[PDB]
Amino acid sequence: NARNKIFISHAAPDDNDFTKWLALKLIALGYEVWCDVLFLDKGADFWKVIDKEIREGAIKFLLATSEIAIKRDGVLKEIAVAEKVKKQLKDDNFIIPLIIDENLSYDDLPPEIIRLNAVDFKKSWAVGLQDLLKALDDQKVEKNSPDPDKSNALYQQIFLHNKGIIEREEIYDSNWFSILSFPKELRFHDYEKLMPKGFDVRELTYPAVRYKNYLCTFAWEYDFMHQLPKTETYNSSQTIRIPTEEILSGKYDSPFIGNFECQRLIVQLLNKAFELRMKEKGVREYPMSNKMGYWFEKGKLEKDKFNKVLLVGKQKDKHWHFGISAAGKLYPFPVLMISSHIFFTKDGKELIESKKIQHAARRRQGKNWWNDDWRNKLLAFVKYLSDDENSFYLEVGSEEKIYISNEPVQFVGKVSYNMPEKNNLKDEAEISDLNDL
Amino acid sequence: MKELIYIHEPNILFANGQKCADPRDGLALFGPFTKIYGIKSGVVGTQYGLSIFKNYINHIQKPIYNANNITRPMFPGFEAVFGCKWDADNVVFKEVTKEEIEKILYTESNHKRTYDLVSLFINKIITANKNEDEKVDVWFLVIPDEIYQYCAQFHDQLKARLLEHTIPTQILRESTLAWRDFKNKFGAPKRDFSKIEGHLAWTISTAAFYKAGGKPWKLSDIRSGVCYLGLVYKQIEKSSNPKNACCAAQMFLDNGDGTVFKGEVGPWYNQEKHEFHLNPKEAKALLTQALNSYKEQNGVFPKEIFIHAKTKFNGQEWNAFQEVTPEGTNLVGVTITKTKPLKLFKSEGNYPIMRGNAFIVNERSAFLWTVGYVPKTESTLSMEVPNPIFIEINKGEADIEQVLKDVLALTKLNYNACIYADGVPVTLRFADKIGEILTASTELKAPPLAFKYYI
Repeated sequence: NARNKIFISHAAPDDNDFTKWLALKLIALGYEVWCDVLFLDKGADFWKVIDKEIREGAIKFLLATSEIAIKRDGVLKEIAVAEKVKKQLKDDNFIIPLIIDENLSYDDLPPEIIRLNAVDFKKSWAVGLQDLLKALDDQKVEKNSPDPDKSNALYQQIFLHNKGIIEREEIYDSNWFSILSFPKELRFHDYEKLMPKGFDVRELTYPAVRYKNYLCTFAWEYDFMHQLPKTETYNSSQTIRIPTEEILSGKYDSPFIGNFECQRLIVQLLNKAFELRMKEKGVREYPMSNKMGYWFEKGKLEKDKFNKVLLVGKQKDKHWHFGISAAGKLYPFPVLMISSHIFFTKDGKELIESKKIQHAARRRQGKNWWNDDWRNKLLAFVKYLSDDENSFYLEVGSEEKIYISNEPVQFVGKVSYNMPEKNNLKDEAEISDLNDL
Repeated sequence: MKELIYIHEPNILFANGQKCADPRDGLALFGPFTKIYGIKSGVVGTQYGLSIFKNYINHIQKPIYNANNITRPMFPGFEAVFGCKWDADNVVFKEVTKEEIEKILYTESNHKRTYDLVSLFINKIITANKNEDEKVDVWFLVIPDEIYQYCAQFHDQLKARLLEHTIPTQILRESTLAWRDFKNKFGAPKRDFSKIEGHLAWTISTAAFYKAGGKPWKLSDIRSGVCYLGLVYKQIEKSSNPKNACCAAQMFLDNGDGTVFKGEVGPWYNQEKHEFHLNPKEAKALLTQALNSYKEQNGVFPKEIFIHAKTKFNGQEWNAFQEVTPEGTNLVGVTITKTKPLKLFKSEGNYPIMRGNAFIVNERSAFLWTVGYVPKTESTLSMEVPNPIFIEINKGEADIEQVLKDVLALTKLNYNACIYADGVPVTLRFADKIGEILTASTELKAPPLAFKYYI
């Protein structure tokens, strides 16, 4: 009821930013302030409070003056009430227009406030502040000790009411796909003495890696006999066997080979197995520098869709295909880690040679796609990679296979955010494009 | 299930002890942590460029709104935000005549074009600095966007040849200040800053306020006596020994201003590992420089020192660094990578995972989402799925949660660009830039300078 809360009337959204700034600035000085922005629960009685306030608690009536806000009937309604009180208060300088519009013409001001003294913030907010502050002090307005603590409290509580985090569990999908089982034994073979010099281990049907004087694989002793006939004379006793579970647990260290060395070798075998399986799976290949990507041709899938998810489409005069690449990782958990790329083709079959065009189109198409697009496209591809309901397999041996689940490893968090009311993602993409330019 | 943890966003401190998480909001509401009396300007460009600068400076004195004022807050005004007048009246002007620029561009080799251009701007700034008593706080190089387009970059060589003389410098393009005046063949601006017009000013303003001796913000609740050092390596391309590589130390306290310590150009780059590794001698030299600078600034040796690196650490350089570390000083080696491919997708919504989420792999390694979705700005720092950075405690004993909190904390520090936050911590954010600055001129022996002379 005391006139200590300086009343600031303005257009709810048009003068919102200016008011919110001026309100908190004034508060920091210790000036008590009343405006609609400092308020959260405003319904259909707030005007009654606005009244009880303009008439009972207002040592001043500073009003943002703008063409848009001077056209608003509510603004004129507040003006009329403030005049009525100004006459009762005999303050005259009670109502203090704060002209904030460059193109505002003074004649458009209402005849009620056409002759009053107005602090100008059109030239600048800071310069208008000093003049506003000077007028307030000359009006001997009462102010408490400066408190930016109160302004900070008002800011976070009101300005960030529904812009924070919520303690709500969120389950996330990943690109890590769990590996359900491994072949029981990892076998090293002394094929060298029976292997032609200069032979390539990558050419081997099944995954096999050269290490020291040994060939490492999960395969049986007699599977490369087709490629290496001399292995028909190989002796099984020369083969060195390690239980793979002890390899995953890291409980096997031997003078023959270290745990880390054998784990890297298992990773290499896994990658080669995935490349071979993908070669078998009918997808096309994009030879990346470090890994190999796999993408669908146009018309290979049903309507270029799997699981009702578009994996092949058109961008301008280019055909984008969602491709994946895979790597292995034994720690922290045995997982195949699929990566997602977009590969472009002139017609859907011939990849565009220029890496620069590939990169530009990839960046643009990735800008277009949001969280769902990426997640659903990656899931669809692996769901298509499936050989049964729950997994697919990589052929490491004639009797030995590696089973990878087609559902990615999921991560649970204890915090989440609330979805925005307005989706401005396209504008954000355009703005980020300008940031690049 | 594979549980995650949330690292709460760290607040930054502003004027009057006010802690807020958004630099734009904090600067607009309370003002910078330390305020300067004013920003004396020096412009280094053509008359057209000078008019562009003056008009922009006069125009950012008046409120500039953003099309989206939730993702990017509007700029209240230079005087309204900072509290000092960046007037265009008190501005020294070095007028590069068009003839000088075109005559230099005539050169066939850009190496020379940039050098000759950088040389001209250096001379114009120095003569003005030394010969007169004009205490110009910041020298603004309003170079035509063309100069940047043609000129190995202008930024790095200019920053190095000013590093010689230790004077602050900010570079701007005519397009950046006056984008409306530059249009394509269709009557539209080459770059439409219409919806970010309020963002751009923010950036520029904060940059200027940093280079004129002001501290926009500083971290709020950092523990006492903690020093963050980020090694910066970059191989000299022209060196006969392909192992010759520059080194550098990036001392960051809670304040976030930063100090750069140059090191000796030596055979650090290992080609077969692709990892840079320095001998015990230079390790001891660099960490002695950092410790001595910290002691002379703060009066005591750090109680903890974290040497953030983009690669791994050997035993010898760590035992070297360890030899020059006082007992009380806990030397921690943290490797931060942005390569490991782990992507978390959200089950519902076109919006990605929140920033601050983290996967703790083990007691000494963890994934941290420094890129993500910010509820406050209702936007994302990257239009692509967030790629988490892998933080590993390579050497020394620490706590991984504290390391992740510190990494997020360091990321907030970014005066160069006003944004809720950045993806890389400041210790490694400008690692490549500072490296390029250093290899631009390695002969000059810089004393330990600050980022005000690097970024």
